[PDB]
Amino acid sequence: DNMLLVDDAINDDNSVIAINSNTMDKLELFRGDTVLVKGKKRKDTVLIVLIDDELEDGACRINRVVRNNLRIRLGDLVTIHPCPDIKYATRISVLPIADTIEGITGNLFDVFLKPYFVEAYRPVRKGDHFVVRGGMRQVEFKVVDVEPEEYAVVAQDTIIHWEGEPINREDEENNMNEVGYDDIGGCRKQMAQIREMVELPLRHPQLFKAIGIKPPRGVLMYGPPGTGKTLMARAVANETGAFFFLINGPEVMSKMAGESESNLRKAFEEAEKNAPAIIFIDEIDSIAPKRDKTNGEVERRVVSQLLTLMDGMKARSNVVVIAATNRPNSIDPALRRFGRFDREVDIGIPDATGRLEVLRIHTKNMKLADDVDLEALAAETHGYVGADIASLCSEAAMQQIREKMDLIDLDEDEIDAEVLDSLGVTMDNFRFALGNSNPSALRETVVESVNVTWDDVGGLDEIKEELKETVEYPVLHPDQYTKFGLSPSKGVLFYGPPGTGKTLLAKAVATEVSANFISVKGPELLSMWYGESESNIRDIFDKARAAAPTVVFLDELDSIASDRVVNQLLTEMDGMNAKKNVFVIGATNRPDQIDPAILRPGRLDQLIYVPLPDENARLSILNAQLRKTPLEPGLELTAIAKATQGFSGADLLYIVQRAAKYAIKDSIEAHRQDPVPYITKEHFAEAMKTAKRSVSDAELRRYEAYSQQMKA
Amino acid sequence: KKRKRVVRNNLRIREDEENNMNEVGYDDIGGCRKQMAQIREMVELPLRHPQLFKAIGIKPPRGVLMYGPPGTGKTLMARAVANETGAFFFLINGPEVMSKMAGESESNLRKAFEEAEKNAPAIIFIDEIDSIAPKRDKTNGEVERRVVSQLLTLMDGMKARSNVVVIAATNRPNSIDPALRRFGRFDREVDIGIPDATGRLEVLRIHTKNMKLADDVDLEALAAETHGYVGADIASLCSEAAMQQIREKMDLIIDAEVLDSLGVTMDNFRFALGNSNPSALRETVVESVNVTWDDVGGLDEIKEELKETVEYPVLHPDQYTKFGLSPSKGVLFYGPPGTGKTLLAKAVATEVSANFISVKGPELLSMWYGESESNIRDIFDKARAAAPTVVFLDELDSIASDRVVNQLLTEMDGMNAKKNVFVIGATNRPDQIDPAILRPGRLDQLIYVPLPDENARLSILNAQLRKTPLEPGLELTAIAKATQGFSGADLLYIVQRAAKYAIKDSIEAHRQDPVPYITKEHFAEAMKTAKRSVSDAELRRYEAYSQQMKA
Ligand SMILES: Nc1ncnc2c1ncn2[C@@H]1O[C@H](COP(=O)(O)OP(=O)(O)OP(=O)(O)O)[C@@H](O)[C@H]1O
Ligand SMILES: Nc1ncnc2c1ncn2[C@@H]1O[C@H](COP(=O)(O)OP(=O)(O)OP(=O)(O)O)[C@@H](O)[C@H]1O
Ligand SMILES: Nc1ncnc2c1ncn2[C@@H]1O[C@H](COP(=O)(O)OP(=O)(O)O)[C@@H](O)[C@H]1O
Ligand SMILES: Nc1ncnc2c1ncn2[C@@H]1O[C@H](COP(=O)(O)OP(=O)(O)O)[C@@H](O)[C@H]1O
Repeated sequence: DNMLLVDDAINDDNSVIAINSNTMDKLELFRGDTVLVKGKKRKDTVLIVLIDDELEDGACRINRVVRNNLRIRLGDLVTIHPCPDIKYATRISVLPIADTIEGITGNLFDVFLKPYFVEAYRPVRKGDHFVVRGGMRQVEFKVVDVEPEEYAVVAQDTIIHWEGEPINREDEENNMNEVGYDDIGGCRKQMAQIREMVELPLRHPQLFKAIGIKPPRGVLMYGPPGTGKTLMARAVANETGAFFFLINGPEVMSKMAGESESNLRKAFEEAEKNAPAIIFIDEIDSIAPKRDKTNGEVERRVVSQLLTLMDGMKARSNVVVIAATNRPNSIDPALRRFGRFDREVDIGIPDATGRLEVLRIHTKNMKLADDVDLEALAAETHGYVGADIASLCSEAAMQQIREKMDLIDLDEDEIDAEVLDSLGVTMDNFRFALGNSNPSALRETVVESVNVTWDDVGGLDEIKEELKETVEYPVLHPDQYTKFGLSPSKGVLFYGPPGTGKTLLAKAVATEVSANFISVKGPELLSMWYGESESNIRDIFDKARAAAPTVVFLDELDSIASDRVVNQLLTEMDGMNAKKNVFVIGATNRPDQIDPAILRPGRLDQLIYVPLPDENARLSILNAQLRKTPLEPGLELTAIAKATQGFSGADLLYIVQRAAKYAIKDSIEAHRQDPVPYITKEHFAEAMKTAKRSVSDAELRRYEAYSQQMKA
Repeated sequence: KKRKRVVRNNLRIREDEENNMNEVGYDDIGGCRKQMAQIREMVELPLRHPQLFKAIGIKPPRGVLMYGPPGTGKTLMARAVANETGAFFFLINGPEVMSKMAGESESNLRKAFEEAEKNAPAIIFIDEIDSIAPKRDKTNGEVERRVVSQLLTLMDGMKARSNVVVIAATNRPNSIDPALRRFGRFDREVDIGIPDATGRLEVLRIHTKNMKLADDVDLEALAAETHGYVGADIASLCSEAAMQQIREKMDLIIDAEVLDSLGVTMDNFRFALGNSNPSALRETVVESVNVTWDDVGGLDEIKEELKETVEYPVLHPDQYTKFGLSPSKGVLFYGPPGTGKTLLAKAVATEVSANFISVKGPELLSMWYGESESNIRDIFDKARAAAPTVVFLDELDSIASDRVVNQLLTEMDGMNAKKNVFVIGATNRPDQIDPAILRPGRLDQLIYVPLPDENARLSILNAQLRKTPLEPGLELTAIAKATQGFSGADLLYIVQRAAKYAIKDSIEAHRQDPVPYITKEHFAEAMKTAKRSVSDAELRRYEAYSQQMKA
């Protein structure tokens, strides 16, 4: 409980902290000594304590400037420690800030030397910002350097130096060197995993010695481009507070031979010198790509040198290596063996909550208009990684500038601040920017989370129970299976008429067990077969393993029934270990062309027939579609359900869509000539008159015959 | 020992001590008794007592070549033998020597060779020897043609009469320039495969000698459940289990009291296995099997025929030599699917205690299309190196061009008759099999595999259910009688369906051990929910084919 609550202070003094005597009693502090207050992200300061009985016990009084310097807000908890090693300063060097001296010239250092340090003995520390009043201005300077270390106190005999040039303020902010856990959202699981795999070796190495194990060193995080890998690495490095050193694949690969090895050796040696340290790499694929395609000697020697350096790392050393790559399988396989990068992590596209958090983080400095509905943007935007969200915000701001430019004239070199005061980003700007966006992650197989429950599934209760017994029990009750000795099956294959609710079933299954759904359509398999596609099935299954538990989906599996892809799929699936929580769900409308090998035990052996929806199922599905669209009061869907015998979910959805389109057209005409913003009976009448069936009766008979044949 | 409580520690019987990972004697290796013995024989004797070779008057062999799946401890094995013999050890990396400049690699090589020679009680251990001297037909570049030539010159120019032994390691045997296999070079071949259950148990004991294991440990169970795991995988599993234990204990967090409570339990090992993934099965490997003869049921005449075919020629080769008959090696099992052909092959291999090798249809197709890590040549070379062995070719009807068939025929013809290499072929479509493979001196013997009989079905049911609980008083004879016309696969499916029903009932009861076993009603429900997977047409076709063959 030594931590104390941060409180707003009316006083503007930069070297006085007022606390109650009971606050000293808690730590048994003695009057007349400075105290060290440490906040977050390795931010600390030393303040002269005063007794103010007015303040209630546990309440402090620190000006806003000190809190801003510490990077903390009101109401935070800061650790307070005594100052047994209080020391005075012998030589301090400080420089001014040019933007803070605007409007007044001259040398105010001499003006501030005496009045501000007249036997004050104000404790000082590296990087502190202190504000002094000169003439008609209040100028803030920074503590460039102080001796003796580490913080010391500003004694009168201390020699003060001011020989140098002013340094910008926002330059430090944009350095990117200061980013904590707060600057990331939507990666709670991956962030926690990285923290566990990094902090423990560095913060508490004694655990591994106590338990008798060599702590892991090789951590490899991979994900879609522009997903925040570098930002997450920087954030964790700063939060740890250990020494940092970064290597860029493009940078190292851009220098002639020899120089690359020299740089790598120097980096490793320097990191070893200043342990604990973290070594980070970027685009490790570029320096160590797949050997099967790059036969050049330069990359061979570079990768060999990297391997030798990794192997030669001493047994006991607080150094952790982190690598980044878009393709998990692109890097040379030699790096993935034990004693090297083995702790693999996959980062997927953020879900709705992740998108909301990212948008909140980015939209923290722009002049957001009064009417903003970030929740709606999060709901609409799917498949957007953080980088695309930042681009969307930038484009919306650009559109706002387009709208507001008419007031000003661009020829003049100055813009009136009155216009600047009016700048604001409205919802329409975000809508337009979203309309002019271009997501790219979704075009490739990427792991994403789904949140579909059994409610969305319109019926098929028996299939629901069968699927539950098949999947959920081994995922949440493996003890029973181990006790009985029965291994869990993994190969499930749905077959039936198209548009009967298969993908939604797979999503629901993935949601129930809280697993990362993976989608792989038949065209993707065909492209992989022809080689045009980048990722291969091996990559898909490696990502599935790294993201376990997972549910992989194979749509139109008959579209590849080609034999090489089938053979590779069989090999990868059989190689999978059953104990791992990995499941494959195949779908096909023609369960006859599939090669017999796929149906062997230990593979896609479970066969599930998907029948057409029943009247109750049709009614439930229609209700599910009609959740946001207002309906004519008294509208009855039972007649529609009864008149739609043999229909499929897709056909019912299209019926709803055409009815909505007719209602919209009627509204347009009425408005041109919104009193009627909903649908009425006539639209449904037209829709049902324009009804049909996507499946012929012959196909239904064939499906029934095949299902009965499989039963017998 | 090693040319060396406090006294014992000093004689080996602050980081500079532990980091110096040396003196790793025979104690720190398990599951490689045969290979360890071979390497010891080929290393210690030339070095320790070269006088013996002079006395017998013959030059000791020097060129050794080990190969095995990656991460099997080849480098560790070389280091251990070098430390045991007390001599100096040298290590070279193939990519490293290839990494350096064009002329720099040749320098490195010659300087290392001369430095070793001047001070040469020692072993020169090359690594990734394939990289420096890959298959000549594939790469013939300038540096590729230069470094290999320099290495060949150095090897052939070995001064002899010295105490230098050269050892090379490659994941695949037929992945180096063949010129290195001739006499006066790497000739003594050694194969290392995935260890058996005993080897994995030994590895686990070796690694788990410092970790604070919990009170209850069943390393025998871990060895039984872990199959196809290399030593590196075992070490990774142990590390993962320790990490899981640390994570579990991290929720309460340093005080020494908590550190004193650290303990690795069975749950941690189970979780680590759940998060493990061995990388050895996908490649063809050599192992051992222990399929007991009495394990299977029925087919007694087939058992006796196979015994006469395999055991007697190898058990009493003197009789065959005196008569002159050579051992039979071409056998082809044919019959309906799911009749346990692989089980019979494994049992036969266990009879002679040979190293069983398996090749599946997907591997055949991968080799056919050209995209595959290894070709039939590698499989046969490993079979020869690890002799005696029993190679199993599954789904010979899946190679329906003819390049793979021609290669297989050539390899089968090439091997010498005396060498103890046997081939067992399996196929459910005997018609498609190429007639050429049926010629004398090849896969000539045909063995029909009939479906199991009532007694065989009962034996199969009993064997499969030994490791599963059952209701006391249950009679499976009625089940066996009421399952005529089925196969082993159908019986296993019914058993697993009954187990699934028991699991469901137990889970529902716990939600609401009431039934830790399976009752008769469960079997009744399973059988009523399952039926034969083989039609009568297939049986009639098999009978007709058998009669035609008899004719
Ligand atoms: N939570 C977040 N997740 C992802 N990107 C984020 C997040 N918050 C901000 N960003 C923005 O994303 C970019 C940071 O990710 P970055 O572009 O470095 O990822 P990357 O593609 O993994 O990088 P690299 O260039 O190292 O391969 C910056 O634009 C940052 O503003
Ligand atoms: N008897 C053993 N067999 C296999 N591995 C073992 C054995 N004893 C220990 N190990 C562990 O397995 C690994 C074997 O050594 P190492 O990691 O060098 O693999 P390797 O197969 O020799 O490597 P490479 O072939 O790539 O040079 C090490 O982790 C070693 O600790
Ligand atoms: N139980 C259900 N049966 C059929 N369709 C359903 C069911 N529940 C919902 N639907 C609807 O079916 C439509 C088609 O879903 P989709 O996954 O494309 O089907 P498919 O996988 O058969 O092509 C979706 O709009 C979905 O809302
Ligand atoms: N005597 C036996 N005859 C037939 N099958 C058996 C026998 N003993 C065990 N089995 C079962 O046969 C199964 C092997 O099936 P499968 O691999 O299809 O046979 P094969 O590959 O030899 O055609 C094993 O799971 C095993 O439980």
